[PDB]
Amino acid sequence: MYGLVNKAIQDMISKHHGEDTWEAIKQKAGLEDIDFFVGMEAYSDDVTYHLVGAASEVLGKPAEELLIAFGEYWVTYTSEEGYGELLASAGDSLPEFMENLDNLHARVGLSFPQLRPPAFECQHTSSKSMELHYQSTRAGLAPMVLGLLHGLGKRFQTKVEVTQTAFRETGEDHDIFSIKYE
Amino acid sequence: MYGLVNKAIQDMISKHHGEDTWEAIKQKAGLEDIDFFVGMEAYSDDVTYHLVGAASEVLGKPAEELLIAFGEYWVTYTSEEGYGELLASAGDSLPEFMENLDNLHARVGLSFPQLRPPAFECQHTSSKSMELHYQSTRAGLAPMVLGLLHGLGKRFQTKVEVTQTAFRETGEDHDIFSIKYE
Ligand code: HEM
Ligand code: HEM
Repeated sequence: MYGLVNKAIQDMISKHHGEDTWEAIKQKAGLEDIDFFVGMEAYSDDVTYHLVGAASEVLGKPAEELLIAFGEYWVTYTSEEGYGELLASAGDSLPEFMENLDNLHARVGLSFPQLRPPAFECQHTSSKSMELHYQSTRAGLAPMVLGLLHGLGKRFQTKVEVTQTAFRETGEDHDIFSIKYE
Repeated sequence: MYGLVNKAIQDMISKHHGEDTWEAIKQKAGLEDIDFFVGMEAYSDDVTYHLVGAASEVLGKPAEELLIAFGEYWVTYTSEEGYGELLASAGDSLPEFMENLDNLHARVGLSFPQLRPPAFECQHTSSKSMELHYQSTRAGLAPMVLGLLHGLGKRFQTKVEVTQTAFRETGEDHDIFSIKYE
């Protein structure tokens, strides 16, 4: 993925557990060569998955748990490293936000013009709840979507209850979630 | 499950959408031959599954969204229908309360001779985080655990974020939840 993402992980790790750690992880994930990530340059997803795996081992935490925290972080990190106005333009409620998210990523993608955004379709089951459809060219990131989702809860002082009901990894067509919100 | 599980479902639906809706929902579950649920009486689990499945059709929500709801509602309903004090006795805080859960359901089991209760194990990540291990003889109730915890959050004036990191029905040994709390 574009190196913003890996910068993102490096800085979450760095803020939380120090630099020492980041570097072991960066070494473990087999990436010591690279001296910094280039925010607007593209990488092989490999780079991102190995980072996550290293992080797990060094930190002794489930990969899934790091994805979840990473999803939460990103929401704050984007609003702060040059995308806060774009974020805000995507709306000021969670449901509105989730409808604008493909357009959000579309705006982004005309700058990062090699972007492989995900797709998100909402089916509202009420004014407090929906089925969310997560469609992706990649595997493994559902847990990120949950962190992401709780992060947007914070941003909007909204309380979000989230549960996966369908699973790409098992060969189903895409990930689906049921979401209850304040 | 024991009848009060079912009275509680009935109660919720009825309070939230009236008795015609509820009647309808009963009929659809193929339980017209039942004028009332007997709280302290053991029913086949089918009754409960059927009722949820039937209530998904009639309200146009997924089961899983209802289970989240039911999970929330259970917490209030029990404090009002004869288990207020057993609840208090379980603790003044969420972590504490979950730690006590196997102990609470044991106490319930005195009274409920053939109870088949869940088993909850807590690993404490931090003063404000836990891994919840949820183990069960039954399938499909993880969404409820999620609702349950939100109700507990409400009870103890505590904001909570629950993320399920592992899933009994893709073949994993048991549901594991990552949790973060005030
Ligand atoms: C300022 C806000 C955002 C920016 C700049 C942004 C940008 C990006 C970028 C650059 C990627 C990597 C795609 C690639 O390299 O091909 C990505 C992936 C992703 N973004 Fe965002 N994004 C933002 C907000 C969000 C939000 C709020 C969500 C909420 C769910 C989200 C969900 C995702 C997901 C799930 C992926 C994974 C890629 C995949 O599934 O294929 N993004 N985003
Ligand atoms: C006064 C409080 C509570 C009472 C009296 C109670 C009682 C029961 C009863 C009677 C059942 C049905 C079991 C059976 O029929 O064999 C049950 C199931 C369950 N209870 Fe509780 N419970 C209480 C609080 C909680 C809380 C706070 C949770 C939080 C997560 C919880 C989680 C569960 C779960 C997950 C089941 C599902 C059954 C299964 O997985 O096999 N309970 N409980």
